[PDB]
Amino acid sequence: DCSHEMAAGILKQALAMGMMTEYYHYIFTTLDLFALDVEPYRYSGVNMT
Amino acid sequence: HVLRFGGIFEYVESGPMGAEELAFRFAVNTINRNRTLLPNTTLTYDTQKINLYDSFEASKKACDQLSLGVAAIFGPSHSSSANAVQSICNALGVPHIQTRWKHQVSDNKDSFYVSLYPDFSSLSRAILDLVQFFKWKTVTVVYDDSTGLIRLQELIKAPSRYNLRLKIRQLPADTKDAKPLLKEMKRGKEFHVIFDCSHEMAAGILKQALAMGMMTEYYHYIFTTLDLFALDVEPYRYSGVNMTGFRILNTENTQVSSIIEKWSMERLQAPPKPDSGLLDGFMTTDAALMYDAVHVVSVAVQQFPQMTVSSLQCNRHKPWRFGTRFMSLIKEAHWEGLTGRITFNKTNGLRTDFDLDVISLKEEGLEKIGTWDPASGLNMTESQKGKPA
Amino acid sequence: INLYDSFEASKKACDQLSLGVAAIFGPSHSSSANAVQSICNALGVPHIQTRWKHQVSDNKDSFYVSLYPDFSSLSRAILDLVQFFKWKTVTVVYDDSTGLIRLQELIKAPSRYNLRLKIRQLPADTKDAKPLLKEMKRGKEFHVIF
Ligand SMILES: *[C@@H]1O[C@H](CO)[C@@H](O[C@@H]2O[C@H](CO)[C@@H](OC3O[C@H](CO[C@H]4O[C@H](CO)[C@@H](O)[C@H](O)[C@@H]4O)[C@@H](O)[C@H](O[C@H]4O[C@H](CO)[C@@H](O)[C@H](O)[C@@H]4O)[C@@H]3O)[C@H](O)[C@H]2NC(C)=O)[C@H](O)[C@H]1NC(C)=O
Ligand SMILES: *[C@@H]1O[C@H](CO)[C@@H](O)[C@H](O)[C@H]1NC(C)=O
Ligand SMILES: *[C@@H]1O[C@H](CO)[C@@H](O)[C@H](O)[C@H]1NC(C)=O
Ligand SMILES: *[C@@H]1O[C@H](CO)[C@@H](O)[C@H](O)[C@H]1NC(C)=O
Repeated sequence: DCSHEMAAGILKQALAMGMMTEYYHYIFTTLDLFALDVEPYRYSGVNMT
Repeated sequence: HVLRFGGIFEYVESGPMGAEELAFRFAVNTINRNRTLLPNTTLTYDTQKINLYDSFEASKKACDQLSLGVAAIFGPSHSSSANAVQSICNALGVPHIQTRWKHQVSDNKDSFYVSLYPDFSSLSRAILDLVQFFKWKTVTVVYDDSTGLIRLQELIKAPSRYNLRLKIRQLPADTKDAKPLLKEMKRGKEFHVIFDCSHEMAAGILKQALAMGMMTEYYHYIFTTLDLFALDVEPYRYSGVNMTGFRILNTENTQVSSIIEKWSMERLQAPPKPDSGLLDGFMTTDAALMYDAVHVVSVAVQQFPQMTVSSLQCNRHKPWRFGTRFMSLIKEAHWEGLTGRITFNKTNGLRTDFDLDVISLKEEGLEKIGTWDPASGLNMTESQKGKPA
Repeated sequence: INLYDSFEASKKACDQLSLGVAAIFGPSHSSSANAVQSICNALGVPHIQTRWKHQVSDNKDSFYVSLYPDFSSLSRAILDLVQFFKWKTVTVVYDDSTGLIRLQELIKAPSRYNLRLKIRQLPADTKDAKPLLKEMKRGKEFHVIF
């Protein structure tokens, strides 16, 4: 539950921390998830909703 | 006195001078100063630039340099041009130095060449020792070029003498097409992968693996290249990936770091690349091998006081008058340079005895954990801390 | 020419091209074949090869043809034979290291199908097949690809 800018920063940190794989899930309460750049995450198999 | 060295380098056809050319010129300059070796003879150098991956142009430039007359020829990187230059040098008796590995053919009877690259039988035995230390069972070897299958002969033959199972996969011709290969690798649940490619291909593979989610704490990578410490591990430090590799550049010494810092100015003259993921200001091991090659040639020709360079013609097979005593002096040389101690093996000019630093990726960064030797085997100091006595 | 001399083969090729020929039928070696192929590609003369040689992928010569069957298709034929015979644990004995180039597809086939490879190399002496056959006998292996 944060803004989309904080969501982008958190997703970059989670990619760096190795928590972005098929074994995880992420639900974002923000309404600007379509504004995110999901290009460096879509092949990792994460489940972003 | 004067002394001329022949140098053939595949050039960029662009702005900056390529790798090992700056190393050769810098090393020739730094041997002339600090007058401890060769106190009465200076070194001149001749440099020819040839096309990429052509052998006839290399043959013509080698014939031109022998028409000028040189004491030795520092050959190119590609294997075919190295074979042509080695055939010319072994015919005319001029000693030949190789700084890159090439495919050694068994029935070739040449004896006027040496190579300072570490031989991949010893490197494959070191990799096998590391695999046996890590208690693996199923290893996936991913190779880039087909000649790497020659470079991993002992690793391929090692399932005959152990219980190790081996799956071998080839990278595609396209660099960025590693996504279906990594998808097939994670679909088959392979987590112990040995990558055999260059450092730039290793960086591209690591970027693809981070994009494919392959880089967790569950995986493990072993890189056969010796330039693992020149990679950028900043986006992979906190992910817990067990990366392991070998380093030959003895950076613990003050002298090696000082020479690296001197070379870093001319390295910083060359521009870096932003998306390559390589740290600038680092010596490529090819450049350090060229540096150590001209220093071991220098300490070999220290012993010779009768260095008379004679012009030779390629239209006749008249051998050079001094080359046997030279080739004995290079093959009986004991010099320590940037790559540790250089000791040429007998019966072949290739190099078998060296010292390697087994490095691995900790959370702080790339850290040396082990030491490997052909006779001593594997030290692995963090496994040696338990000393019940 | 002599045994595996690239410079001598290059000198004979220059002599024959000074005499002038329509095409050059190359030797059965590898490195001298590469040197003759580079000479023929530089001077624009066709070069016909008979024995297989290892081809570098980055080479861009266009003045040579090869008449030995390419070992990619041969390796695919051996995989078709093995898949027809329905084997599980096979043992490849190779003599020269370049034969490992010749069996790329068969080596890569355990990544695709269910197979096991035991890969062994003949020693440097041609009469020393007895310890390798002893290791074959102790391994209890009964599908050997030579
Ligand atoms: C100069 O170059 C030549 C040519 O390469 C060198 O000869 C080779 O030297 C290697 C290292 O000394 C030898 O390597 C090993 O093989 C040992 C056992 O092989 C034995 O059995 C076979 C039959 O299966 C015989 O043919 C052999 O002669 C030998 O009796 C093995 O114990 C060695 O072990 C190291 O690695 C294993 C893991 O792989 C570890 O468990 C060990 O602790 C060691 O760390 C090597 O594997 C090789 O046999 C020699 N011959 C050939 C033809 O390659 C020569 O030594 C060089 N000169 C130098 C370095 O001074
Ligand atoms: C995540 O999404 C994928 C869609 O490809 C789906 O198959 C899977 O069941 C989802 N859940 C988990 C826990 O992976
Ligand atoms: C990876 O390295 C860490 C270092 O603390 C080690 O504890 C861990 O066991 C290693 N993982 C594997 C799979 O080797
Ligand atoms: C391993 O290295 C330590 C120091 O790093 C040394 O004291 C020890 O003798 C070495 N052992 C072997 C077998 O080389």
